[PDB]
Amino acid sequence: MAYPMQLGFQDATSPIMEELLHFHDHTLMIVFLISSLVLYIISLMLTTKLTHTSTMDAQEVETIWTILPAIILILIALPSLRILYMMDEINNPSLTVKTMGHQWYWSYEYTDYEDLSFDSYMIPTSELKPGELRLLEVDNRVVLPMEMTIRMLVSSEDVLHSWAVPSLGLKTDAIPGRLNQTTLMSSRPGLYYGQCSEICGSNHSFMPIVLELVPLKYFEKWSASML
Amino acid sequence: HETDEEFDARWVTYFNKPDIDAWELRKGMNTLVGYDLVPEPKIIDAALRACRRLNDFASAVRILEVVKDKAGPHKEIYPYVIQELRPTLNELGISTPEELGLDKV
Amino acid sequence: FENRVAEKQKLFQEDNGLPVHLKGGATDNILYRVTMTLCLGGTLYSLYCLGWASFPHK
Amino acid sequence: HQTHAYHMVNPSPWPLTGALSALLMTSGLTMWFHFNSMTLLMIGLTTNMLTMYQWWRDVIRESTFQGHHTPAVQKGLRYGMILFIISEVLFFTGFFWAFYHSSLAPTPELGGCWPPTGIHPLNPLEVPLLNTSVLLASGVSITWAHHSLMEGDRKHMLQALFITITLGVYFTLLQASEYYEAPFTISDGVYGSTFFVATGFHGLHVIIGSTFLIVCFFRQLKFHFTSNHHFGFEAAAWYWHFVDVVWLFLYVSIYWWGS
Amino acid sequence: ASGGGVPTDEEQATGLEREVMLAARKGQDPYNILAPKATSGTKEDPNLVPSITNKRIVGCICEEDNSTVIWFWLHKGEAQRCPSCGTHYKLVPHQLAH
Amino acid sequence: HYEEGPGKNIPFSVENKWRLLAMMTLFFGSGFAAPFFIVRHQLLKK
Amino acid sequence: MFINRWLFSTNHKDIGTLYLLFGAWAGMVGTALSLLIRAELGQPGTLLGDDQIYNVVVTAHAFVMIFFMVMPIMIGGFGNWLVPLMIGAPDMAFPRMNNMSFWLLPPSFLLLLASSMVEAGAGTGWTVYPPLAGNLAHAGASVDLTIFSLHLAGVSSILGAINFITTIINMKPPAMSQYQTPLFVWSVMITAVLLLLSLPVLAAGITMLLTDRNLNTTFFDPAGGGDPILYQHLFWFFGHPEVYILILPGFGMISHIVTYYSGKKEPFGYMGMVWAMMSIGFLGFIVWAHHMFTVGMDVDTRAYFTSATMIIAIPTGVKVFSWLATLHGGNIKWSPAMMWALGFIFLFTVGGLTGIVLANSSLDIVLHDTYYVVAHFHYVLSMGAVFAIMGGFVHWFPLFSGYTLNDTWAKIHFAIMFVGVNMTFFPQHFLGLSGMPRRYSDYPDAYTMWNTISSMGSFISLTAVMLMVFIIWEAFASKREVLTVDLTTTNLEWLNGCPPPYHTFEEPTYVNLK
Amino acid sequence: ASAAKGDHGGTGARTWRFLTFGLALPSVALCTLNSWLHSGHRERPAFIPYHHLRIRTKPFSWGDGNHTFFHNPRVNPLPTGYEK
Ligand SMILES: CCCCCCCCCCCCCCCCCC(=O)OCC(COC(=O)CCCCCCCCCCCCCCCCC)OC(=O)CCCCCCCCCCCCCCCCC
Ligand code: HEA
Ligand code: HEA
Ligand SMILES: CCCCC/C=C\C/C=C\C/C=C\C/C=C\CCCC(=O)O[C@H](COC(=O)CCCCCCCCCCCCCCCCC)COP(=O)(O)OCCN
Ligand SMILES: CCCCC/C=C/C/C=C/CCCCCCCC(=O)O[C@H](COC(=O)CCCCCCCCCCCCCCC)COP(=O)(O)OCC[N+](C)(C)C
Ligand SMILES: CCCCCC/C=C/CCCCCCCCCC(=O)O[C@H](COC(=O)CCCCCCCCCCCCCCC)COP(=O)(O)OC[C@@H](O)CO
Ligand SMILES: CCCCCC/C=C/CCCCCCCCCC(=O)O[C@H](COC(=O)CCCCCCCCCCCCCCC)COP(=O)(O)OC[C@@H](O)CO
Ligand SMILES: CCCCCC/C=C\CCCCCCCCCC(=O)O[C@H](COC(=O)CCCCCCCCCCCCCCC)COP(=O)(O)OC[C@@H](O)CO
Ligand SMILES: CCCCCCCCCCO[C@@H]1O[C@H](CO)[C@@H](O[C@H]2O[C@H](CO)[C@@H](O)[C@H](O)[C@H]2O)[C@H](O)[C@H]1O
Ligand SMILES: CCCCCCCCCCO[C@@H]1O[C@H](CO)[C@@H](O[C@H]2O[C@H](CO)[C@@H](O)[C@H](O)[C@H]2O)[C@H](O)[C@H]1O
Ligand SMILES: C[C@H](CCC(=O)O)[C@H]1CC[C@H]2[C@@H]3[C@H](O)C[C@@H]4C[C@H](O)CC[C@]4(C)[C@H]3C[C@H](O)[C@]12C
Ligand SMILES: C[C@H](CCC(=O)O)[C@H]1CC[C@H]2[C@@H]3[C@H](O)C[C@@H]4C[C@H](O)CC[C@]4(C)[C@H]3C[C@H](O)[C@]12C
Ligand SMILES: C[C@H](CCC(=O)O)[C@H]1CC[C@H]2[C@@H]3[C@H](O)C[C@@H]4C[C@H](O)CC[C@]4(C)[C@H]3C[C@H](O)[C@]12C
Ligand code: CUA
Ligand SMILES: [Cu+2]
Ligand SMILES: [Mg+2]
Ligand code: NA
Ligand code: NA
Ligand SMILES: [Zn+2]
Repeated sequence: MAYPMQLGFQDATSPIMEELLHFHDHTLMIVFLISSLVLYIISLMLTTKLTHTSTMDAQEVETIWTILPAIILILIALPSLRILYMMDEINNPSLTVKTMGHQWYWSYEYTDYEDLSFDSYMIPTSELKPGELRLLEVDNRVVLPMEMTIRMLVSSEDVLHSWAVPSLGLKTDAIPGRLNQTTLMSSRPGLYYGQCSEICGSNHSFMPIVLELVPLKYFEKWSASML
Repeated sequence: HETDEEFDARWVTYFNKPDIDAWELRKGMNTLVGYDLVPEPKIIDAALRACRRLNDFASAVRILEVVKDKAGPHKEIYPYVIQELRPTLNELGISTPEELGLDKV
Repeated sequence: FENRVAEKQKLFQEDNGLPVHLKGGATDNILYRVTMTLCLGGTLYSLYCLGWASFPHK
Repeated sequence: HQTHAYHMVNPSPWPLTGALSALLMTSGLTMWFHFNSMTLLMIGLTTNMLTMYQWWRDVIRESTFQGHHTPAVQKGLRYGMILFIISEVLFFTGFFWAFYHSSLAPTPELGGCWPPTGIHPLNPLEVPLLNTSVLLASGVSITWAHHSLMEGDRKHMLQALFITITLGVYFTLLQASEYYEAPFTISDGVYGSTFFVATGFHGLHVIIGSTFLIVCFFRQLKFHFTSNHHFGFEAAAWYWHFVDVVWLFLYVSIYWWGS
Repeated sequence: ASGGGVPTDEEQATGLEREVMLAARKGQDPYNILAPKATSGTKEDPNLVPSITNKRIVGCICEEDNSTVIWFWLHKGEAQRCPSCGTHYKLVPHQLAH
Repeated sequence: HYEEGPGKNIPFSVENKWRLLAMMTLFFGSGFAAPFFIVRHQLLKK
Repeated sequence: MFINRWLFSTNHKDIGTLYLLFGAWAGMVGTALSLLIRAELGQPGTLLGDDQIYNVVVTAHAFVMIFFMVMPIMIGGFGNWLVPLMIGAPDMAFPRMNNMSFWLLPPSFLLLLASSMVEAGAGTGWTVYPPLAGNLAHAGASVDLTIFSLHLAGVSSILGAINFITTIINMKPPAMSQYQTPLFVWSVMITAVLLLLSLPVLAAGITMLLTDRNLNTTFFDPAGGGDPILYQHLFWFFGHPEVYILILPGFGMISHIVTYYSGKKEPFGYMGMVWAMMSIGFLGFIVWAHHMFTVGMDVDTRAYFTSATMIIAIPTGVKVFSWLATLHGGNIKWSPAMMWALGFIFLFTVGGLTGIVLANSSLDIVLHDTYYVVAHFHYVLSMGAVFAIMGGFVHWFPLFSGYTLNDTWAKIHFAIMFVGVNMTFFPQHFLGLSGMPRRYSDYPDAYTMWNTISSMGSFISLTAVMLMVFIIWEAFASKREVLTVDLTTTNLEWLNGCPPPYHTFEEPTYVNLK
Repeated sequence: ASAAKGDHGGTGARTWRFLTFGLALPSVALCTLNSWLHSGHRERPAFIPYHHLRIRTKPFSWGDGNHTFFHNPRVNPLPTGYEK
């Protein structure tokens, strides 16, 4: 989850989110350098009494400021696309979970073997147990096995929603009539939080996602206790 | 393009035209100060002498000001120019902007 | 039919200071007043309807 | 007094009455869809027709009767009409896009096929083919009208333009009968939606185009056009060829490929 | 197999359209439809700028394909020079009628 | 013809600066106030 | 006379003034909406109501700022005032149709205000996506009034585009080629081509939404075989060109301002600036799906749109460096307009660069629908489009009015605004990176500090807006009448005095061909 | 290209009238004949209340709300089937 005064991404919980952090670091360095160079050159143009106001020839210098940005774009696009394609890589999941958005809560279906389903509602601030998080807790968490490749299928039963978990690098829109797929893999146990990410009406702000990542044996015990 | 020598000569020739008129004097100085250079003393010399043929003392003073101005922070250009122009300044009776106090606010 | 364009050219070039939309004569003023009356009255009416629709009506 | 060739237009009320007519038609549609009343909409339609009538009347006054359409002014109006037709092409492009989007990827609600289960399309070799011959034929007859006008031939210009209008009306009546006879409706899913909204906007443009040709016909009867100066006729022919080309794309896309 | 009955411009054009048509027939350009051809632009051979009044704006394109146009008011009387490149212009006032 | 020149090419008067201040205040203030009153209307409805 | 002049106008300057007044009033509306947004978010919890009333405010804020403030000011106001003057033309090609482009906008705005007064408003986002915007989740007239509002605004801009293209191509002096027209005129022509091609597609899309809501069509409704994602494609096919429409006239004014206050007769690299604007306009049509990287498109499609979006940085960077090269060697005049333009160059660059971060579909998974996007587009809009507008307004106000502003007050105004916008939007990068969604009326507690700072920044900008109104009052109150303006030899629009006569170029300029 | 014929010796009104009467209107006459033959009412198909057809998310703004604008009783069933 985010923490007070945070500046950057939530800590990466999946290998792909780590890839994105390293890619963002690379790209932000370029953003800082270019923005700073422009600021510097502005100050450089503005701080001399020397003048040159006759016609200036532009051809030579425009090679520089077309080829250099073209190279920089390629040095961004190359790692960007590599990550894009590694996200799409065939992975062979061991478990499929569906989630359906609604106004305003999520439901989950685990139907690989048993027909398990349930709803998942935000805890109202007035019902929070002490130390629990305002607008983020849910009554029924998405219990999931850690260190395993999971297929999440996302759809909606009414308007658009979007199913997001920032520390895993996940955001998949929830569109009625459409079954969108993404892959989920947590390197660690714990609780991982997200929020509905497509404006869906009155309580868009108040239909969060909470994953609960536990060892496989514990996941299996949980599934079995749902029978 | 033209060398420094060719550029200087064309400008000396321009200002030395005997019947240069007031419009041409101004067009020449105003064009010249658009380049990335402080004009050579031989160019200034010819322009000051054009001022004299045009009985225009004030523009002679102005030309000295714009030479100083074009040097920006390079403070030893103007004293060198004035050093090189000193005979002409004397011959023609041109007072410098400093000598006229026009360098003070 | 016969070609009466010259008569209309004379009519519409007459130096009477009228703007082109009134230069046809009195029928133009009529048609204009009808048009503008319906537009302004309809607009007022549309404002009244907004007023109506802006509140719950039992 | 000017020494350029351009047209300084008299101050005019019609921009304002046209803008207000748009307010009345849209608030009118709102009142019709949601508050069960046609009153505002009827007012807006009336003021729209009055606005268009008086505005284009004035353009006729300014040009045929007052001489303000110099070659420069006419060149501007040529550009303006072409640009206007371009914007209309892109409008139709949006409805073709919707048509191909739905028909190339038919969803499970349809039966996962196209046409959808339960949809029985018109035969494109029947009235839709006749319609195609009608509009292609009118493109031939309007071209005859255009050459007759340029050659100074009043009688044959009128005959050819009358034939063109008659074919446009025939298309419109054929399409009205096909609408009534169609066994599917605008509410029959995305098949009905794309079919009636795309051909319906096309039908409206046929009516607009025919109306424009009819204006030209009566202006021709009144000797407004010269053999060299007749931009209202040129613009209505370009618009008519646009309507004919949109039909051909509809026919191949929705009626033929889409059946 | 044909016929007539369509007015020509010569018969029916009116107003400014007709003025432009008639002037074009005489090879005159009172309504500034054409770009004038420049002279050498020297003081002896200045560009001659017609005007219905006593001053008119001139735009001077100093070298071919310059994208920058230099604009100035040209006044009646002694020829003036383009501020950028010095080419001379002289106003020739005249009524519109030729 | 119409009036020309500074203060004459505008649909509002600048003849009196205090009358002008009132006009500009009603003009810009009405635009700035409207959303506050619309929000009030919606909160008051139900 | 008053009605003839101001309701029946056929004059490009008077219609430009009407557009500037309209857009200034719309700017007040849109500022108020922005303050309500930031008041809701200024402390954790709920201030006004739930997300519905909140997102009616968000939705209205965006439509007012884009359709009633930026486009009427840039294209309707500066375009109509300046374009005919800059090419020596006596008016626009269609001076009467020009007046209907203006008069369609008060009805358009009226329809938008009606949508927010009836039922519970259109709390849809300015994107108006179904099914939330459809007749089950937004039953009643609000969304339909919003659609009609856009129809009228669209017709206004399509006809204005036809007018500008025709005027610019057809009404230059006969000797002037297109490569001798000023960059602002280029920027308006290219903007007009983008409007001409993009607005009809939006009109098609929102008409289909209208018929899905009222005529039982199912273009966007899976129950009939329709697809909510088709609406998104049609909307963004217009909506990405739309942001270049929002900035291109600003690029053109920046070019003129930077040239003028550098003391130069011409911008650096003129043909390069024309190339860059035409390239941006063209590329602006083939990138729209970077607004849809999380909807579930195929990976190859995401790869294409990533790559094509980033290409635009190259012509845009040419313009940035060419503005810098225009400053180079200048005798710089530190006027208030110059300050706005210099702030534009830097702040637009920052926003453009975070645009390039977002172009990466992989990283955009995490950044989409967060405040990182909000930060990107308010740097290019609140500190790019608006800064160009303010710089153009301060620079040309003496031409339009005949009166000078107080430069010291205008510099104060710039300084306040500069602090306010950066305090408002810079912390929104942190909020986005750390995961705060868009279109939220309240946020988990961790996000409090930056939302607090951002809301405080929005009040500083309000103080600048109030000050602007006072500054305009003071100029009309004091009536310092313009005498002389420098650089008229390369700024034709000034050469008929301030304000220019009602009719200008009755006798056209003389330009020969040689 | 692909057809035949073969004028283009000089385009004019006479040629376009020749095309109008000799090719275009005969085409229309032939297609009118063809259409006049394959007319005649087909048997209507059994009603099946498919959920992707006869959509009603809001009543139509005319009539009883449940009839399309050019409703044909013979061939357009209501959501509940053909009328009497
Ligand atoms: C840029 C627009 C002008 C903005 C003006 C306001 C902002 C100041 C300029 C800002 C000073 C310039 C340097 C950026 C500072 C960002 C702080 C940071 O550590 O960034 C961290 C990252 C994420 O990084 C991490 O994973 C955290 C690891 C390190 C954390 C260490 C903890 C303590 C560090 C203390 C930093 C506190 C910062 C609080 C900052 C609170 C801000 C209100 O966040 C981000 O990406 C946010 C960036 C969004 C992309 C836009 C960059 C464009 C501006 C660059 C040119 C400025 C020129 C000077 C500026 C010239 C002005 C004329
Ligand atoms: C003026 C308005 C404007 C402009 C000009 C732009 C310009 C750009 N925008 Fe953006 N954008 C918006 C307004 C604008 N945008 C709006 C309103 C939205 C949100 C819509 C909504 O959802 O409501 C949005 C959303 C948006 C998104 C979707 C993000 C998401 O929803 O998840 C993306 C993604 O690619 C994007 C990218 C860009 C890029 C790459 C540019 C480029 O054109 C920027 C190019 C400029 C530069 C790169 C800087 C100058 C260059 C140099 C100094 C050269 C050197 C640089 C390099 C080598 C990189 N924009
Ligand atoms: C041009 C466009 C524009 C501009 C200028 C602004 C200006 C501002 N916007 Fe805007 N905003 C949008 C376009 C714009 N915004 C869009 C498209 C959205 C997304 C909508 C959606 O999600 O659907 C958005 C969303 C948005 C949000 C996110 C809401 C959410 O996700 O819940 C926020 C939150 O802080 C915000 C705040 C502000 C603030 C504080 C300003 C302030 O900086 C404003 C301060 C004042 C001014 C900049 C001056 C106003 C101008 C004038 C007075 C003109 C004067 C006239 C003359 C000189 C002639 N905006
Ligand atoms: C040649 C014959 C056809 C001629 C054209 C007929 C009318 C078309 C008019 C315009 C088309 C525009 C709106 C399209 C709406 C649908 C009309 C489609 C054409 C039509 O008429 O479709 C009919 C439905 O009409 C209906 O719903 C009701 C239609 C009446 C209400 C229309 C209200 C909507 C208006 C929206 C206008 C938006 C304009 C946007 C312009 C923006 C520009 C930038 C089909 O009849 P049916 O009974 O369902 O099936 C037949 C079964 N026997
Ligand atoms: C992410 C990407 C980042 C990219 C950053 C790129 C930075 C690029 C910077 C490099 C610029 C190098 C340009 C060099 C051109 C110099 C030509 C010249 O030097 O100027 C002259 C011609 O100028 C002329 O038309 C032209 C005169 C000089 C103007 C040349 C272009 C000016 C460029 C200004 C750039 C400002 C900053 C831009 C943004 C980085 C030739 O001068 P000479 O003394 O020989 O004779 C003249 C004097 N006599 C009289 C004594 C003969
Ligand atoms: C049952 C009935 C329903 C009717 C519904 C209403 C719809 C009908 C609108 C039909 C359009 C009629 C347009 C008539 C224009 C007449 C004015 C005209 O044609 O004006 C001509 C100029 O053209 C010009 O402005 C060119 C003007 C161009 C006009 C183009 C109009 C297209 C309008 C489409 C509008 C809706 C678009 C659809 C949106 C969904 C005048 O110049 P000339 O012809 O050279 O004459 C001069 C010579 O005489 C001199 O020798
Ligand atoms: C100017 C033109 C105006 C328009 C006139 C109408 C023209 C129509 C051309 C349509 C061609 C595409 C039709 C595709 C539809 C599928 C047909 C198909 O796929 O048919 C196959 C051959 O297709 C084929 O189109 C072969 C396709 C090529 C055939 C070309 C025939 C006409 C050629 C004219 C060329 C003129 C020159 C053009 C250049 C200017 C044959 O196999 P089936 O018939 O399946 O039989 C199997 C069953 O019996 C049992 O299971
Ligand atoms: C849901 C409903 C929403 C919309 C409601 C309707 C909104 C608008 C109400 C419109 C009423 C239109 C009234 C008639 C307008 C005639 C305009 C016209 O004809 O404009 C002409 C120029 O545009 C030209 O040619 C070429 C262009 C002609 C345009 C004709 C009008 C089209 C209006 C709608 C177009 C919509 C866009 C279509 C594509 C999506 C003439 O220009 P003027 O400046 O007048 O004169 C110049 C003089 O020299 C003439 O002698
Ligand atoms: C001068 C320029 C133009 C200005 C025109 C001003 C027009 C004012 C007419 C007012 O008449 C109203 O019409 C409503 C509709 O418009 C009626 O609602 C009625 O309309 C429906 C449809 O016919 C019925 O369903 C309802 O029973 C019924 O409330 C209502 O009774 C009546 O007060
Ligand atoms: C400023 C420019 C804005 C232009 C935008 C349009 C805004 C118009 C909003 C009007 O809002 C209404 O004001 C009434 C005020 O009279 C309120 O009535 C309320 O207040 C009344 C007066 O105190 C009571 O008598 C009523 O019972 C009570 O419902 C009503 O709820 C509210 O909808
Ligand atoms: C050829 C054309 C116009 C030149 C003129 O007639 O003045 C010029 C103007 C801008 C130029 C382009 C821009 O300067 C941007 C690019 C610069 C690179 O150095 C070459 C390709 C590049 C894409 C240029 C190609 C070409 O020289 C362009 C397109
Ligand atoms: C009246 C006019 C004669 C030319 C003239 O007025 O001098 C003639 C010439 C062409 C005639 C029209 C054309 O022949 C085309 C049409 C022929 C049909 O019989 C219907 C009337 C129709 C529309 C004719 C009406 C009328 O007899 C027209 C209009
Ligand atoms: C997004 C749009 C389809 C919208 C639709 O669903 O309605 C589609 C239609 C054609 C597509 C393009 C064409 O298939 C050609 C290219 C194919 C590549 O694999 C991706 C890029 C590529 C350029 C495609 C991008 C995108 O998927 C496009 C542009
Ligand atoms: Cu569900 Cu937002
Ligand atoms: Cu975009
Ligand atoms: Mg989204
Ligand atoms: Na013709
Ligand atoms: Na809040
Ligand atoms: Zn010159």
